[PDB]
Amino acid sequence: HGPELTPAVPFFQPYVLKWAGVSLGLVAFYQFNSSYEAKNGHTWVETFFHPKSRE
Amino acid sequence: ALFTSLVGASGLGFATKFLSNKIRLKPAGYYPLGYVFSGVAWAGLGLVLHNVHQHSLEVLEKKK
Amino acid sequence: ELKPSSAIQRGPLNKGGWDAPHALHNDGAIDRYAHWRTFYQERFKYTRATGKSTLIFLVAFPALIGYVAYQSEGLFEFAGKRRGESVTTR
Amino acid sequence: MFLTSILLSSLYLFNRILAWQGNVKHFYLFASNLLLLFIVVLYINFNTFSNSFQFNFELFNSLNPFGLSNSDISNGLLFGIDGLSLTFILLTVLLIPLTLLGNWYNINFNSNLYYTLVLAIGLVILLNFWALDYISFYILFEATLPLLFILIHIYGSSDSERASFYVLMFTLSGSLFMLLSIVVISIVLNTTNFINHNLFVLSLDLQTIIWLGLFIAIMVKTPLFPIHVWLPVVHSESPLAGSMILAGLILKLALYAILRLLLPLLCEAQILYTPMIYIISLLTIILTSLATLRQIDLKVIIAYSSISHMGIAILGVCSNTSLGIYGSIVLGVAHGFVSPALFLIVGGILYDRYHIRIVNYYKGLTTYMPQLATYIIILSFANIGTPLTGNFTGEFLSLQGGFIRNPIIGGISCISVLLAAIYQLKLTNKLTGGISSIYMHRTNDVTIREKFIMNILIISTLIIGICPQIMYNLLYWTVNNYIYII
Ligand SMILES: CCCCCCCCCCCCCCCCCC(=O)OC[C@H](COP(=O)(O)OCCN)OC(=O)CCCCCCCCCCCCCCCCC
Repeated sequence: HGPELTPAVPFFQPYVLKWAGVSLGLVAFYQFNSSYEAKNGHTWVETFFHPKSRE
Repeated sequence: ALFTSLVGASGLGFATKFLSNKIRLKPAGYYPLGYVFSGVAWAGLGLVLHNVHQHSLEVLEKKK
Repeated sequence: ELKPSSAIQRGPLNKGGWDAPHALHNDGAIDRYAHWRTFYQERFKYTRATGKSTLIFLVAFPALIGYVAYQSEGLFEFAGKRRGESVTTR
Repeated sequence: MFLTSILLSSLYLFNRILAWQGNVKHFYLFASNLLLLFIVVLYINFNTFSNSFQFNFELFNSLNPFGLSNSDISNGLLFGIDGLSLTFILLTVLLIPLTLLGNWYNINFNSNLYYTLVLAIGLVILLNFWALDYISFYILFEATLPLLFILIHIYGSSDSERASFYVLMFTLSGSLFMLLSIVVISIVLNTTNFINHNLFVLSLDLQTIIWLGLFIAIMVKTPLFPIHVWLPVVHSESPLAGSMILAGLILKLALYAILRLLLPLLCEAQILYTPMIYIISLLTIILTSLATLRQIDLKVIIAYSSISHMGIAILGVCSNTSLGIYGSIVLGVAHGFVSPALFLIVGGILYDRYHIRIVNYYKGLTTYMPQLATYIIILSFANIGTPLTGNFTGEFLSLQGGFIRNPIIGGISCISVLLAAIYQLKLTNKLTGGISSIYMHRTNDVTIREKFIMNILIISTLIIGICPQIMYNLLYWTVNNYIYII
C-alpha cells in the first residue's frame, strides 16, 4: 500500500530560479514601462533611443 | 591624410619582419630593432607613393 | 652524398590527449554497407532502369512543369470577387 | 592617433594573453561576445523611419588608403546598412559565439588554428552584409572559400579531401559567372553601387542576359536543381563549427544576394523569367525532399532538409509580392536558428559520443538520454513547420506569396508541409523509440554547454514563432523596395 518513496528533492533547483527570474523580470520591466503613459508620456527605454534625424 | 598613410605602411613593415621571423622558426620578437628597420623602410615607401599621388593630383588640377 | 643534414633530430608526431574507450562496437556488415552506399557514384552505370529514371525526372518532369508554368502565367486574379465575373484573364 | 592607440593596446593585450595563457579560446569568445554589445548599440541608434542607409564608411579611398575618408571623389569600398542588411547581421552575431563555443572541449590538436579560422569566416560574413559595391560585396563573397577549404581539409572527419575540394570547386565554378555579370554592369554603368542602381535601367536584351550570370550563380550558393550535388557531401565531412556556420550563414547569403543584387536592377528581366525560378524551386522541393527518405547517414538528412527549406524561401523572394519577401526573410532568420541546433544534435553531440554517423546503429535513445530525446523531438517538430515556431510563419507566408504569383505552382508546392514531415519524423521516431541498441554503451547525458547552446537556439525560434513582428520595425521598407507591379 506504500507508494515506495524516492530520495528527497529540493524545489528551487537552478533552472527554476533562472527561468522564472528572467521571465518575471521581463514581465516587471514591461509593466514598469507601461506605467509611463501619464507619468512621462512615453516609455522609459525610448529615452535611450537616439538615432539621427532623417534630414 | 598623410599620417595614417604612414602608419599603415609601417604596419605592413611590422608584418614583413614578423612573418620573416616566423619562416626562420624564430620567436615573434627575435631582433626587436629589426621591426624599427622595416617600419622605417616601408614607411619611406609610403612617403614616396603618397608624394607621387599628390603631384599626380595637382597635374590633373592644372588641366582646367 | 646528398643527405638531409645531421642537425635535425626529427621525432614522431602525436595528436595528444586522452584515449577515450570504445563506446561502439563496429559492425563489419553495416560498415561495408554504408561505404558502398556513400561512394555509390564511382560504380554507377547506365542501364534501362537508370535511363528511364533520368528521362523522367530530368527531362519530362521539368518540361511538364514548364508547360504548366509558362502557359498559366497571368490567368488567375482571385483578389476580390463576385458572382458571374471572369475568374481568369484570357 | 586615438583609434591607432586602441589598436596598439589591443594587439598588445592579445600578445600577452597568447604568452601567458595557451589557448585564445577565451579571448576569441570575449571579442566575438563584445561584437554583440557593439551591434546591439548600433541597433539602438538605428533610425527605422528612413529607407536611407544610416551608417556609411568608405575604406581604401585614394586620398586615405589606410582608413576613413571624406572627399568629393570616391573610388574605395563602400559599407552600410538598412533593415534587410541589419536583420542578417543580428542573425550572425548572436550565432558566432555559439559556433566558437560549439567545439570547446573537442579540438585538442592545434586549437589556435581552428578557432582563428572559425572566427575569421564569421567576420568575413559580417562584412558580407555590410558591403555596398558590387565588388566589395564580391571580394568577401569568396574570402570565405580559402578558410573554408582549409577548415574542411584539416579537421574534417574522414574523406575530407573530397569535401574540401567540393566546397572550393562548386562555389567557385558558380561564382565566376557572377564575376562575369558584375564585370558587364561595371563597364556599362561605370558604377559599382547599391544606392544608385534603382535609377539605371538597361535594355531588355542587356538586362536579359546579365540576369543569367547572377541566377546560375545563386543556383550554386542556395543549391537549386542542377546543383546540390555538393551540399550534403560538404556537410557530411565538415567539422562541427564549419557545418553550423555553413548551413546557418553561407546559405542565407544568397537569399540576401537575390534581394540586394538581382531584384532592383533586373526588374524587367525577371517578370519574363520568374516561371523558370518556379520550375527550379518546385523541383527542388519535390525532388530533394524526396531523396531524403533513402539516406543511410545522419548528417546528410539535415543537409537535404536545408536544401528543401531554402527552396521554399526563394519562391517567396521571387514572387514580386509583399508577403513573400517578409516570409522569406523570416525563413532565413528562423532556419538559421533551427538548423545549426540540428547539426549540434547530429554531429555535435552524437558524433562526439560514438564517432560514427550511420543511422542503423542508433535506436532507443530515450531510455538512457531522456533529456536528449526531448531535444530530438521539439527541434524536429520545429523543423517541420508546426506553428508557433517561426519556421511555419515563413513557410506559410512564402507559400502564400508564391500562390499569388502563380496559383497552380503554389498549389503543387503546398505539398512541402507533408514532404518535410515525412523524413524528419521518420528520423525522429527511429532515433527516439525502440529498445536501447546493442552496439551502444551508455554514455553521458547532454552536458551544460550543449544545453546552453540548444535553449538559445530554441527560444530564438519560439519568440519569432509567437511574434514574427518583433522585426517588422526593420523590414517594412524592404517589403516595398522590391515590388514592380506598377
Ligand atoms: C578581406 C578584405 C576585406 C577588407 C579588409 C577587411 C576589413 C578590415 C577591417 C576594416 C572594417 C571594419 C573596421 C573599421 C571600420 C569601422 C570602425 C570605424 O572606425 O568607423 C566607425 C564606423 C563607420 O565610420 P563613421 O560612422 O562614418 O564614423 C567615423 C567618423 N570619423 O561606424 C560604424 O558604424 C561601425 C561599423 C563597424 C562594424 C564593422 C563590421 C564589424 C566586423 C568587423 C570585422 C573587423 C575585422 C578585423 C580583424 C582584426 C584582425 C587583427
